[PDB]
Amino acid sequence: MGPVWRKHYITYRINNYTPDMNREDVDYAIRKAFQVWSNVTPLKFSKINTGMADILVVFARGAHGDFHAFDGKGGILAHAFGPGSGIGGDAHFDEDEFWTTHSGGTNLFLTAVHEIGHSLGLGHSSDPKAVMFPTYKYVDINTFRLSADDIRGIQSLYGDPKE
Ligand SMILES: O=C(O)C[C@@H](O)CCc1ccc2c(c1)Cc1ccccc1-2
Ligand SMILES: [Ca+2]
Ligand SMILES: [Zn+2]
Ligand SMILES: [Zn+2]
Repeated sequence: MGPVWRKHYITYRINNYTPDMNREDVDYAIRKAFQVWSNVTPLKFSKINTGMADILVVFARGAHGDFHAFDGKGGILAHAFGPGSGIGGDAHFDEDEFWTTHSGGTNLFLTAVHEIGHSLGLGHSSDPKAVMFPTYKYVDINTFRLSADDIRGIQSLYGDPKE
């Protein structure tokens, strides 16, 4: 067993914004990415704009204070820390990527779903169909669905939604 959030009500806050997409689009990509996970577990996600959140969403480039320096455009697109206190649960996106609403470059929604998986406690999958597969790949955001491995992985940690 590994660390999990010990409550079902989880807050997130967007620390700062990429200049690559307007605010509405960043907010929606992130909201929609939490929604993918909340759809298959008992978890509830809420955005806050003040106070300390459980999960901080940050856009940063190169070294940014966590011993895990980003590496410019390409390579690592983002990273996240599992459930814990302090930096635990936070999701960092490499500001050097070009973030898009679709496939124009690095899709934020898809990348966020993968990172939130990490913030919830999931590690990598060996199933090429899984969002937790280590390698980024675009899929139409209207056609996107967690794979069966993602769902069983997340439910083993938090159970399924209630009656
Ligand atoms: O957190 C990490 O492991 C580092 C990161 O560069 C991997 C980002 C990533 C990894 C995998 C995927 C995506 C993004 C988007 C996607 C859509 C559909 C299926 C898989 C993936
Ligand atoms: Ca990078
Ligand atoms: Zn970081
Ligand atoms: Zn990953």
